[PDB]
Amino acid sequence: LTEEQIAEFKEAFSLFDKDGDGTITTKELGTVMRSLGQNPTEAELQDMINEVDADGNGTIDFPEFLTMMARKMKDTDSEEEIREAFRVFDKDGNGYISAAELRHVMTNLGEKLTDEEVDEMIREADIDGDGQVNYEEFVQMMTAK
Ligand SMILES: [Ca+2]
Ligand SMILES: [Ca+2]
Ligand SMILES: [Ca+2]
Ligand SMILES: [Ca+2]
Repeated sequence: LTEEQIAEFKEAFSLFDKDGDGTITTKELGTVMRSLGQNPTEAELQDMINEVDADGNGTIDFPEFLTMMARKMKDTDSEEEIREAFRVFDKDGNGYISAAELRHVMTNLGEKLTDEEVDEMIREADIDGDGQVNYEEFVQMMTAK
């Protein structure tokens, strides 16, 4: 939204628009992606351009780049908030919330649950059935429908 945000987003855009013509080609995108230690396929590059290319003209302009960037920033903010909450649940940092971690967290907060109840909570959220709650499960359990 801000003139300041748009200047910052114009700054990011320029790194992609290697020749300064106001558009990003699949090539340019590739150059940038390689310079970041990535080797995307030609098909991956086209997909990424296709996903941003609102007008379908084959390249991405700054207006299209602003739309994409403003969404990516809302997504990232959201991922960083859910993630900081997952790190709090996951005491020993192994990437999984256990029944004992969940119980301890509710209890330090105040709300005491039994092992029975905590096990039910883990089972509800444990999509892949590994007895624990990974990040993807934790995000889904905040959503479900
Ligand atoms: Ca260009
Ligand atoms: Ca376009
Ligand atoms: Ca853990
Ligand atoms: Ca699981």
